[PDB]
Amino acid sequence: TKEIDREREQREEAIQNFKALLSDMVRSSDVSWSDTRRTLRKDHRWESGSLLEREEKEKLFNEHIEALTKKKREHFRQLLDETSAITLTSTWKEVKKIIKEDPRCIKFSSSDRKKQREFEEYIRDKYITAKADFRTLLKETK
Amino acid sequence: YEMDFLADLMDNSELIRNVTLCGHLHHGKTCFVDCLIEQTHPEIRKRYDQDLCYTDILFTEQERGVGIKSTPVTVVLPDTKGKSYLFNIMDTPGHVNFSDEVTAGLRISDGVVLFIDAAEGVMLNTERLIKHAVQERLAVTVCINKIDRLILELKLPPTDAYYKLRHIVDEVNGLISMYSTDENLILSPLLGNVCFSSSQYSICFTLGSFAKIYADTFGDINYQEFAKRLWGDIYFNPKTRKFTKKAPTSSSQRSFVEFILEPLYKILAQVVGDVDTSLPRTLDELGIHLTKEELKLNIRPLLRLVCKKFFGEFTGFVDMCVQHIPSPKVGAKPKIEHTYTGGVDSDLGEAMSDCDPDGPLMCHTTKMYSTDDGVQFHAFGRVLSGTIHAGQPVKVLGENYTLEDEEDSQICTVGRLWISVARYHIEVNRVPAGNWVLIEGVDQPIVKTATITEPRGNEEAQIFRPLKFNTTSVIKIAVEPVNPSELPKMLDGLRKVNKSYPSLTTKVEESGEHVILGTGELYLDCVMHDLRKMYSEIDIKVADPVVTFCETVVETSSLKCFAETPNKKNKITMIAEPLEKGLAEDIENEVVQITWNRKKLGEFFQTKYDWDLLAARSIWAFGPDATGPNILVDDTLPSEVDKALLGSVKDSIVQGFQWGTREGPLCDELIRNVKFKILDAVVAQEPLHRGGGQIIPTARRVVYSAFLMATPRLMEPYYFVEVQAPADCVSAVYTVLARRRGHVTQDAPIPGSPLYTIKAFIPAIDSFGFETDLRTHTQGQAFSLSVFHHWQIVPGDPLDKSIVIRPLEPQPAPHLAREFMIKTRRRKGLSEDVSISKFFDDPM
Amino acid sequence: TYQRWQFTLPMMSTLYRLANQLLTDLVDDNYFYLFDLKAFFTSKALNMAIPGGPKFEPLVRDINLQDEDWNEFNDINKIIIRQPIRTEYKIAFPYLYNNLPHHVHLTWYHTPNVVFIKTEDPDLPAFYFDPLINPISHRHSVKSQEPLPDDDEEFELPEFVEPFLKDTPLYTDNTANGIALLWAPRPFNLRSGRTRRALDIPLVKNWYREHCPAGQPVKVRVSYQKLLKYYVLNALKHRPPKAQKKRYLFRSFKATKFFQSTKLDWVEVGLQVCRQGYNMLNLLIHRKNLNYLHLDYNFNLKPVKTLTTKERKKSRFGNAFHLCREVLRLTKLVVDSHVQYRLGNVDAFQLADGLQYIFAHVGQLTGMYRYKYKLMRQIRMCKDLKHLIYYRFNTGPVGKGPGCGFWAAGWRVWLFFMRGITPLLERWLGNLLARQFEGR
Amino acid sequence: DHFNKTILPKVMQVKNFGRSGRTKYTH
Amino acid sequence: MIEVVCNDRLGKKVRVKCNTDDTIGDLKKLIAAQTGTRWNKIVLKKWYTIFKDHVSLGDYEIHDGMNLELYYQ
Amino acid sequence: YLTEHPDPNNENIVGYNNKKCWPRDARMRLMKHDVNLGRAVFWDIKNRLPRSVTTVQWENSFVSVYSKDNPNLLFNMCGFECRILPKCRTSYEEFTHKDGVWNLQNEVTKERTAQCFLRVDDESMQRFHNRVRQILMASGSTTFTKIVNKWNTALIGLMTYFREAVVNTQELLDLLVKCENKIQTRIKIGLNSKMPSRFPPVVFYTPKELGGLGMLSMGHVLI
RNA sequence: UUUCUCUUCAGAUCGCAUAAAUCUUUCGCCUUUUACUAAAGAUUUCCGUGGAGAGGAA
Ligand SMILES: O=P(O)(O)O[C@H]1[C@H](OP(=O)(O)O)[C@H](OP(=O)(O)O)[C@H](OP(=O)(O)O)[C@@H](OP(=O)(O)O)[C@H]1OP(=O)(O)O
Ligand SMILES: Nc1nc2c(ncn2[C@@H]2O[C@H](COP(=O)(O)OP(=O)(O)OP(=O)(O)O)[C@@H](O)[C@H]2O)c(=O)[nH]1
Ligand SMILES: [Mg+2]
Repeated sequence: TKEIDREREQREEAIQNFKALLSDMVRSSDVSWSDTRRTLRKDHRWESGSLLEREEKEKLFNEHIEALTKKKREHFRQLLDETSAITLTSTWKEVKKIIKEDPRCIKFSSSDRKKQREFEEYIRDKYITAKADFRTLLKETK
Repeated sequence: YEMDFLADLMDNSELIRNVTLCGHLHHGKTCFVDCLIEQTHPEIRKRYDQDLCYTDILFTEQERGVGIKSTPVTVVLPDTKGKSYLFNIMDTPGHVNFSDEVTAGLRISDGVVLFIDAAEGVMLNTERLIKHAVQERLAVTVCINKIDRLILELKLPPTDAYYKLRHIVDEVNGLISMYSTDENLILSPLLGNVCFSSSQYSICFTLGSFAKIYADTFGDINYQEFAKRLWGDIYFNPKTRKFTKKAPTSSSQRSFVEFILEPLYKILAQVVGDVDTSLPRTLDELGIHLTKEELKLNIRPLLRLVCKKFFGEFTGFVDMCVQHIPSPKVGAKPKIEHTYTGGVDSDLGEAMSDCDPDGPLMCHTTKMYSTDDGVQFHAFGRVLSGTIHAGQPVKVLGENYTLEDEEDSQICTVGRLWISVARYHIEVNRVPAGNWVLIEGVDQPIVKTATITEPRGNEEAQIFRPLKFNTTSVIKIAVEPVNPSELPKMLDGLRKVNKSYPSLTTKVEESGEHVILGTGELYLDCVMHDLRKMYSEIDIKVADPVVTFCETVVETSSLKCFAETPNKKNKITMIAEPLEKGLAEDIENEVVQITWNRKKLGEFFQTKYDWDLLAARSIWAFGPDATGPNILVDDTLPSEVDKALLGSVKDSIVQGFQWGTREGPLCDELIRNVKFKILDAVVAQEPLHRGGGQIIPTARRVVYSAFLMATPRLMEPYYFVEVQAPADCVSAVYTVLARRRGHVTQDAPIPGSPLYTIKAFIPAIDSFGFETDLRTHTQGQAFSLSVFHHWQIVPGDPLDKSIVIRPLEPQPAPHLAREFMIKTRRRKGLSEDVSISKFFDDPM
Repeated sequence: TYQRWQFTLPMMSTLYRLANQLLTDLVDDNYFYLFDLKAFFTSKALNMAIPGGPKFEPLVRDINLQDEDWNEFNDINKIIIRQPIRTEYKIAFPYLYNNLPHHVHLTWYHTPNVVFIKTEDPDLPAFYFDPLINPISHRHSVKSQEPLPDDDEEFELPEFVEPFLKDTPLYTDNTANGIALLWAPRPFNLRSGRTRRALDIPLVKNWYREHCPAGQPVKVRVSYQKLLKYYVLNALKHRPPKAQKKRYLFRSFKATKFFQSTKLDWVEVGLQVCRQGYNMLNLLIHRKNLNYLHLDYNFNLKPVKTLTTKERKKSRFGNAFHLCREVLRLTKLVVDSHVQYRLGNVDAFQLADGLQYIFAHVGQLTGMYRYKYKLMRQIRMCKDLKHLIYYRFNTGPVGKGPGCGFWAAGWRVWLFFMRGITPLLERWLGNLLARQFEGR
Repeated sequence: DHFNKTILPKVMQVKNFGRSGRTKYTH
Repeated sequence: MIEVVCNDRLGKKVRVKCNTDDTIGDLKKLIAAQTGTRWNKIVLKKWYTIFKDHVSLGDYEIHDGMNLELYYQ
Repeated sequence: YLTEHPDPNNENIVGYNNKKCWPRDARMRLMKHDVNLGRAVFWDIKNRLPRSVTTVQWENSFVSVYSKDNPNLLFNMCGFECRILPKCRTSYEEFTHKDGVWNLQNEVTKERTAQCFLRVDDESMQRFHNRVRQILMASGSTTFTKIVNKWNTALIGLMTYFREAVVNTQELLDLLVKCENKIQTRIKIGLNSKMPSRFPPVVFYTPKELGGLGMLSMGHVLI
């Protein structure tokens, strides 16, 4: 039971190998589980995780793709944090030129509508933080 | 034993045999030699409660138990019945790093002895040691110590014990047959190559001595007729009165089982149990008549006394050490053929081929030994040829010495000679060949290796090859002083300790750090103890450990690294790619050397590497120092045309590659699994501009541009932890290995005793106290041992400037590679912002 | 005089299976794992506390920490921190990790796991293959179904000698107990020892150095910590004594006519000593002409009529009367407890329970604090020894009730105490008797 | 003991100029 | 709840924890339980202000620390 | 500097004026770069003036370097010590035992820049030690009103000079409590040599307007 | 063969554990001291112990 737990509950080498094939053989979140599997079936390391089921493998691939997308979104947020023109009334399509040099905005996703949505989300987060700071200051305003 | 008789027997003949023991974690060695010293030196009596060492003259081994200092001893052992012989036994420790030390010190002995536990059996150190000894082409004489630990501790029957011994011998012979095809030494269960020992109880004998005992008390002719069938598969036939090797009766056991083990267990049960009742009734039949005061002892010393009176003076092991462990007159040929740099075709080769004390002198110091005064340490060495005398000067030499390089030489007068006993020392005025002498006065010019020739007349003398270890030391530690105004004393102690422990090697990087390289944790511990306590009395600070990594190419290079010379007359292009891992391990294992014909290397590549015909025929050169896995290649359409001019500037290119592989841009460490193929190489007809000034560094730049621009990846070492422990400790070991980047390789219930041997890897980054962590949770039942013999690539790709381990977290991400990169470049002082890919790209 | 003995084999096996309750049947000499002596000395000198409890104060070197903030030798950037280096690693082999060691000892490295076949009962044979380990070899490569070649010389190789041990007792006698005697380290490994004193044998020393607690509260843990502290501090101050020229008391008294030997029962001698002490103190107080005080035979000095004119300044002893009173109170209390035992007390285990409570009371009830405050060391020792027993005694059915316990350690400690402090009271009486009988 | 003995600055066993003892069952 | 110091300058500095609205008979029981003398024999005074075995504790209004010169009957 | 006064044996970080303001993440990062910068700057300034007129002694001076390796930055003015570090440039742990944090806003940008964590210097501490020791040695006849007045003067010397730092120095508060207890010694022991148990502070904290002392206290005198 | 006397030599964990005191240093205290706290070194005292004459009962 201890061995089967260290393998499957922790296959633990196979789970690490699945995560490693998702991290090394794949780097962009644009690829899904099915397409990435159909592409990487030719590889020799893909068969190393044969002990694991296809469902767990697809789930790990989806988790890795989501984590990569989250890292790209965090990088785009860090690039927008350095944007000097970014303010409350900052434009999405107008500021897209500023996010052209920053690869985190272009390499994250080729969806311009998604870029505008991310700009709106950053605007909302900045507004929430500003309102929080204003409430904190008013709490200490005599 | 009279010292005059020792001197007479020394310069008597080649009857004096040379031996070096071999064992692992107290499996039969220092207690055995304590029994030997008690047999030879009767006034040196052993204690009653505590065990007597007679091999740890120093204090660290006494306080830890694990011996460190190999203490060789020479004894007048009249163990051959009706004869006498001289034995030069080199005691040996058992720890893995100290096992590499012993393997470096095993060059001297013409043969090898093994002490395997009767219960534990085979371990990892022996698993490496058999291969090492077979690689050195030395004799083998198996012996089995701690036999009382089988009959008393386990309380087994005879038949199970004999089957256990059968399995031990079968495993040993299988390992040897896997090592090589030595049919002469292999298959040795009964020929004389099997000794028995109970060192704690002095129960030690062999088949020949057993038959001699029966022939002496009441018996027949010697073991040549009787001991040839005491081995199993042949029972006794009292009807026919002979050994029925054919279909025997039902109620019958092997002659070993009923002649040896039967009375053995009989006297054990009569001494342990019924010590008041069945003692005299069993001892007056066959044993001694010890006084009533002798029977007033505890069970253990009384049992040892009775075992010593039974095996009266241990006349069993000289009968085999002379049998198969050859004399030095015989072993001079292969030992010199394997050690000496040149071949036997040299005049010195055939000269020292015989142990002529009057001839060309070829001494060889291996282990450096200190004295009561730390400022002067002696040196022990095997005298292969010649005869050394008190005050005779000798031409000490170094490993870097050569027939053309006369720089590593320095004369020195041999001050005072001694004999190695490890408790006393016998002064000597004259030493014949086949001898071990404690040299004085030569302490200064000695290096990790040492060779000696005559100061005049011994010209045209080559040297012995630098010894290997079979265990690459990967640990890296810094040792800087407490007060910085103590540097020279610390460095003097460091040099003295380096000369003491040959396995390590001093170093000072570009960052001005005092670095040490050890094989294990306990190795560095004992080293630093002997440093701070013996070689240097200065308070010194110590940092944490770190493993010496190497670089590797994950895939083929993207673009051709065009590193052009500064003279605008040389355009070198080298495309690098990896190769098979087993081929690199064989190149490192001395499988496929470089000194071979073109057809030989071609067949080796077409069969082993499975390379192409023109691919293998176009072999360029070897790796750094002709020992590391760095494949150079040069093949192209114009490469087949203008290879002559480039061949003129190929020596500098190979030298630059060998010097660049020694320190790469990844982490300022070695490189492995690199196949540098030179495609574009402009060679000018004018050697002035095409000279060395634009050969070495341009090639280095091309090599680094290919190694950095071809998907690099580090290579961290993996140990091999063999933890013999019960099942609960097995689950605990699984938990710890899972918590420290482990990988369960093999785990099984090792028979003989309840010890589930867990064989699994541990990385050195997470190996900081594997034994300590295993013994902390397992309640002291999992004394494992590690050995670094497997390098693997970390899964990181430290080229992207996105991951940064700012806080003091242990890099849980797969950016652990970049974490170690930043840490290593900060520890080495080089530019931590490693971004030379664009700088060393060399656009053209 | 009952000097050394010479015990037999089964006489020790019977005593061993009796004492199996108070003994450690985990003989390996490896389960300590640097919870031993040398590791404790290293933990002290290194100034790091092992989690076993002994957290001492540092050595003469009072350097706490923060020798330097950020050197190039101790920079956090240039370190590959893959795992931590705890205090256990620093205690194992300190000369590597410990920066600037001093006065440090090392610890053994015992890999030989002591294997043993602990059978069930003495009905099995001696050398029985316990189905515990593994198959023997599971071998199948051996192929010798046909006869061997050594046949002609075999017939020419007779056995002209009697057998090896055919006239032996089948190697199956009362010997497995003899084998078990070996692994009994101190008591039974010695077959003929030397006459040892009663109190020298603690009977509890082997408990608080085996990692007893497995979820016990802070009380038992601090108790074992204090016990190990006393143990190690005793191990330190141990130099070989060779002096005093063999000066003995109660050996020359009998030579004079101020002493006579006799064989009188123990309770009688105790009551005699108590009455003599009370008589001595009463004659002392009477020589001082204080006719308004009374000890009451429990050695609780009682007033009479509120002496407060100039008398309360006349009865301010403070030093020795207080201490002699406390000591004789303890002695007379123990003696009267055993007198009630002989005089029809509870007479059961209630006696030993009472003795345990009496040592608790000597910890707290008996008023010896004022004359000497160093008592609190041994009183914390006794209070820790208390919970050392109940969590070994009150385990299983007995879970809450008052475990009567034993005085194997309490009485031992108080014996050592009185043995060490006899000369102080000798000196104080030599100083005081001259002031009340000679002058000033 | 009516007080909390936690709001105190660091600790207060006894300021009676007699704090020979040193213990609070931390270990 | 109250802590009282049944004190004396003759090797008896006793600390009894008395109840708030309790009598003195129980206080004498505690003083005997901690002092080692018969119950009915104990006497408590403060300059001849002999406290009796029926007058309550809060009647005199003793509070935490009020020491009492101990004497025996 | 190395041309004039080299240190090849690494004997350049031997004698260095370092502060005890938590030298684990706040002392000067004693690297080979910043140490040599500080020493050479000190010598360069010393080279300006003549050694006969005056010369800054290194045993009395104190350098404070700052680079990518030394984020801490120490000050020691005439009063209390100080250490500044940024708020958006990889700040330190920012313990803040008390509520002392100086949000140094940018003059032009108006954004939080740094936090100048303060701490009472050892000089004022030793001055307070000497004051308490002199008051304790002022016995024999001194009326208690004068003693309370002198202590109030001492405390309003310590307090009201630095306030943000008096709370940040935990040692300072502990020593204030110890000194108040030491004054209570002989403030309660001057009458009867007993050192009693409870002795409420209301005998002191009643001002002189009603008759008492007026001991303006800071330590926790639990009533 | 067993014990009691006694001058005598002990570096054996003199005693498979473990008491105190004096002195000299270092902390915590501190209202004066004695009682104290926990670390190092040394000298003594007590419960003792080991190996060698001579002299006394069974
Ligand atoms: O009340 P607890 O905190 O649970 O501890 C008690 C208490 O000992 P401690 O107070 O020192 O821990 C008792 O001691 P006294 O109150 O009597 O002085 C003792 O009882 P004994 O005196 O008989 O040893 C024993 O209680 P018990 O007898 O039930 O074992 C013990 O532990 P427990 O109460 O937890 O059992
Ligand atoms: N007498 C005896 N002791 C054994 C035996 N096997 C293991 N031992 C243990 O090992 C002790 C002696 O160790 P040695 O065999 O002399 O070991 P060693 O040569 O010091 O080994 P390392 O220093 O570890 O290389 C004994 O006292 C036992 O504790 C055995 O067969 N007989
Ligand atoms: Mg050894």
